[PDB]
Amino acid sequence: AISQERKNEIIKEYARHEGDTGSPEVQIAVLTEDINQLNEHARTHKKDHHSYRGLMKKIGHRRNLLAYLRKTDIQRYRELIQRLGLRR
Amino acid sequence: VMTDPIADFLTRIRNANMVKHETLEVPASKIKRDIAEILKREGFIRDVEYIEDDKQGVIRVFLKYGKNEERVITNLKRISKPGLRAYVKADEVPKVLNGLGIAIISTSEGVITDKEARAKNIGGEVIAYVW
Amino acid sequence: PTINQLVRKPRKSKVEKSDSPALNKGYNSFKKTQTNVNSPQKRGVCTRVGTMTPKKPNSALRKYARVR
Amino acid sequence: KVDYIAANHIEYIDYKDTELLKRFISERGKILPRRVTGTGAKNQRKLTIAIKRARIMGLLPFVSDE
Amino acid sequence: YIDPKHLELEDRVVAINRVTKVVKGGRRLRFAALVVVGDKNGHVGFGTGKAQEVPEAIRKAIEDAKKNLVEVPMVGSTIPHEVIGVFGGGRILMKPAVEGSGVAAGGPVRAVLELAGVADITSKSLGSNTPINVVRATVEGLKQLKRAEEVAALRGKSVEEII
Amino acid sequence: QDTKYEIMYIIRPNIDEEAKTALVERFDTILKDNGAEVIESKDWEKRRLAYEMNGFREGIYHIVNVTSPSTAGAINEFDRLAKINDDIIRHMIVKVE
RNA sequence: AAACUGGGAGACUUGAGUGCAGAAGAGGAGAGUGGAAUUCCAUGUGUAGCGGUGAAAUGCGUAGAUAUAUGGAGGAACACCAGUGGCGAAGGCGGCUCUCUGGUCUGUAACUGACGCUGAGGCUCGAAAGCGUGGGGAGCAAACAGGAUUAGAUACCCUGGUAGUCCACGCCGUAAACGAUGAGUGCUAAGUGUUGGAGGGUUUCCGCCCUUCAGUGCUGCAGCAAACGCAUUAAGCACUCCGCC
Repeated sequence: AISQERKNEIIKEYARHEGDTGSPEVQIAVLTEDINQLNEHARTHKKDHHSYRGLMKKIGHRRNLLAYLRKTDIQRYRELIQRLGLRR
Repeated sequence: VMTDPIADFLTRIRNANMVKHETLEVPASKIKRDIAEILKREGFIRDVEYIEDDKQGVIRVFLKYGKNEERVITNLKRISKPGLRAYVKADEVPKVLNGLGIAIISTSEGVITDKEARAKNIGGEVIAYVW
Repeated sequence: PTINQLVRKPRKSKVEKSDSPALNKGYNSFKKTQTNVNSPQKRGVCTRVGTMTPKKPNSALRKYARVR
Repeated sequence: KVDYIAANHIEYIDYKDTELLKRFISERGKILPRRVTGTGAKNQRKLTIAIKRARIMGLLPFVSDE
Repeated sequence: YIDPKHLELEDRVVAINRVTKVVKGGRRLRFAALVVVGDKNGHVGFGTGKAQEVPEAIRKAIEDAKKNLVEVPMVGSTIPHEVIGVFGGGRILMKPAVEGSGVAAGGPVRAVLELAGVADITSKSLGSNTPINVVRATVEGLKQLKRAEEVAALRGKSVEEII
Repeated sequence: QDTKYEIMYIIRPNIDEEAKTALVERFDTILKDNGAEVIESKDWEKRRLAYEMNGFREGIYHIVNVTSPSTAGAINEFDRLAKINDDIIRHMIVKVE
């Protein structure tokens, strides 16, 4: 839902080298922006059951990528989840 | 998703054999190359050539047919499966089709035929029956 | 089934039952009635006598009794 | 039978050029099928939206007998 | 190919069947016959025919039975290896046996097996027991028997290299 | 960026030629006060209609051309004021591309 | 002992995702708006029927019906387009404009580097009928009343008619919820339609020929089936995981 300038704005600060659109940092940060905006839209339109499906699938994708990042490098994982403000 | 590449190889061979045409190609692997050599030594395949570019593969097999276009391999079966593995002891090595067929066994000293294993007196994982 | 389904929950067969079930009995003397003691016969006292008519398509008056 | 919207290379329909629209409606005002006019699948969708737009803005009759 | 019917052949009845067809009024009845045919040397055929009486039926069946015949290889009164013959709901397993053990086989399959000169073999029917389909499945399973010579010829090997 | 619209309304036929200019300028203003960059505003033609709307069988067509960011509360203001007027009869706002 | 399965240190790009450039659509939520028709109301003209059935009757009508002309009020459904067409995980979705929003397809080759598949218990959604609170109520219509028919008719047929069918918010959790065909992945003849793309040629090719992706139908081979039949959209040949007899 975020514009195409917000997206590049936030993938230019979780990159690692240049040209770095992959790298699970980028993907979970952009997914976090999406999930926040969709939560807003749901609070407003709470009987849009057909958009809630997409919300839930984004949440599944993010949790999966987090599991991957943890199982391979705990330092990057901790530093991220501090920087991004989650892990309740 | 693919979970058994050895079974996929075997079913390519059987599928292309039953429709009776004379070539076949698979993505390569160290175990499939082994059993392609074992299939070539006994007389089921005619040839095998190894191309390789930028991913694993590939392996090309050249089937073989009789004098009146009848088939030299008649079937082919995968024994050990991911989900139920089959290990055999040196006195349990099987004899497929009363010696008229072969079994393929992986041991501590190669992937070999079932004759070569009951001549060495060892056992291991059982890959396939080809009769 | 897959063999994983079988390992999670095994196979169970059917249970057979006699057709002479009043011949595995137990006393009613001191406490209660015990079921281990398969007999080939049992005895009793006949509390009535008489006759009855068969099913379809037979025809007779077949002699019988009731026994405790 | 050639798609007249493909005769020219016409990009937009504009629901205002009632001169172009007026050849896809019958002599009573009803929309003609994709057969009797030989147009494509998506140009037909655009044309239908066009004349439905026209009827509302009073450029075109819904029914025409009186 | 055609094994041509020019031998010494001992037939055998395997089944008969009263079969009707209801028409205007009452009922018609024929007799269907199932017959095997062989010489107890390795050539066996089956065939069936129907007529209005039992002798005429069995005759037409032997007529039919002789038109087909199979080669049935063996290696000293015992089948070369183990086969499973399947034809429409009849499944029949056959194993090589020990010298002088006999034939342990059911009704329909033992007729087929004995009229080809088989002496020592074990069988089992894991299927239905309708005589026609049992006979057809048994013959379907003999056709899979492979000689030891032919295998060595098809591959690039000799015998005593694969046995 | 922005989004482009095309507003098309139908004025009453029997008005004079100064209330007409007053109306046009009025709605240009009240478009612009909410951040709607108007970029064209014309008269089109005098036509008769295919059916009578209120009691009228003629009317004067006027079209405007306007861009704005998609969230600005401008183009709804036009609606809310146009359906309570007395000289306009219909309007159709439409995204243009 | 060291091939395979498991563990540890690495490396790779085909699976899976991301970026960049494009395409189609009754996908969903909110707010306004249009015309055709049915009902009722008001007014003018207007004379004895109208309505209904296999035939009749009940009903409405000389307090001027039906018809006919002009004006108002309200509700619900959206003719033609419209198609073995499109979209959705399913239930489902068709007048028009705007706002908010989910997914799919195609090309490319910047990027990450196996991040994948399936999923008991758990949660979410789920036609119609039904239940609760408060609105709305034109047409249709369980229950019910009256007229017929029959041996009888607590039915079918005719004249009426209440809940309900509609909106907001809660509950219910079931259907022949069906393709009576769980999901993922690879492999195995051909011919012919249509929906959305991408390449090459001739080139007004933008209308034609060829190739190639993803949907959706028809015919048909090997193979399968107890027959019916199925057949690159498998019910064929094979591996993984769940549900069930």
